[PDB]
Amino acid sequence: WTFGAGAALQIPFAMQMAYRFNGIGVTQNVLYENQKQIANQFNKAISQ
Amino acid sequence: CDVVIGIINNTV
Repeated sequence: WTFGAGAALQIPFAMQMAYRFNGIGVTQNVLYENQKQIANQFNKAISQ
Repeated sequence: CDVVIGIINNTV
């Protein structure tokens, strides 16, 4: 998230979107327990 | 403990 103001942090982006779950204000529980779920939901969004 | 990579035991 240090990007823009900053150079970089090299984060593998499930972690980044975990912190994106929290500035949208939801849990982390959905994430890994919906690993492929959310991933391929997004992938269907990609094809859409 | 389902989609766990976290190794951490000994937890307090």
